[PDB]
Amino acid sequence: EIGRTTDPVRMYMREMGTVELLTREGEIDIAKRIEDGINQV
DNA sequence: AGTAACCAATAAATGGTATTTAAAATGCAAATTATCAGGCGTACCCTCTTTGCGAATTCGCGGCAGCGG
Repeated sequence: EIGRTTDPVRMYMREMGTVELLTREGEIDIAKRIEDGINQV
C-alpha cells in the first residue's frame, strides 16, 4: 500500500504506531524485571 | 710718526679611529587576581500530531516507463 512516501517523518510515525501503550501495570512489571536482572548480575 | 713676509713658533683648527662610564629607560616573563563557560538535576499527571497547505492553472518536448497482443 506504501505510496512511496519518501517523507522520513511518515516512516517514523508508521514504525512507531505499531507498539501500543500500557500503563500503571507494565511500568511496574518492566521495572521489576530490570531490577531483577541487575540483582542477578 | 712707521716700513716687511722673513723663519720659527704657537697650540688651536678640525673630524675622524675606540674600551670606558652606569644610569636610566625599555623592554621582557612571571603571580594574582576576576569571570566565563560546562555539567548535573528537577518525582501529580501529561502518549502518532504536528504539518506542507503551493520553489503553485506554463508549456512544449522527450523518454523511461507499465499494460497488451
